[PDB]
Amino acid sequence: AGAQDFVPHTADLAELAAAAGECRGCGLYRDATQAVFGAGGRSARIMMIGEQPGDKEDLAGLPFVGPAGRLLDRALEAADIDRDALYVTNAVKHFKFTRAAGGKRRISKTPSRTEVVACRPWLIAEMTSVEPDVVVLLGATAAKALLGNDFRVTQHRGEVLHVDDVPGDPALVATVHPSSLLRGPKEERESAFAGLVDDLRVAADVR
Ligand code: SF4
Repeated sequence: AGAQDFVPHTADLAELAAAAGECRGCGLYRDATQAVFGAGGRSARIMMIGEQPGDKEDLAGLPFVGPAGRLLDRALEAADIDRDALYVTNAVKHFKFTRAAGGKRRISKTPSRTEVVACRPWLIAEMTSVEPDVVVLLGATAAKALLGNDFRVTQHRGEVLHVDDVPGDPALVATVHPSSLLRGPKEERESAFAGLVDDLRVAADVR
């Protein structure tokens, strides 16, 4: 049952976000600072979904505000997509984390499939509210949330996907999460960035 009873009977994003602040649909609300709902408006043609709010997002109250979000901004701009026209969110809405002694940040921990499924009523509410033409799935957790737990992002780069149990039948494009592009050898980071731009352009060219 997960988050389902916490989701109000409205498509209004402000009302949904306020209700998500009270969600206890899995255990992640306990240690997180606050729920981080998606950001953007219901006229958005492109929805983008990451894994979870990270350390910076958990305190900003907004998605994609840390280093991964700044890299995503650079890729969006290169793809000539206006971020203000997107609806951006995450598969789960509370930050799951630990700390290491001497660390500079809280370290994100992978949501279990159980947590993803518990939080999915919020994602369905967002998709029903926004009616996107295309959904960009950033990373394995988000892609699996809609495409199935066995789905491999690495095996379907550049492909427009469609699955029948997604409400509205939007196009789906699964790509690497921007956090994966922050570190590594220079030429591999550069090739990976170009690939993210490519996938964003595929999504933007839908219809
Ligand atoms: S992660 Fe999702 S289901 Fe879990 S408590 Fe937070 S909003 Fe609710």
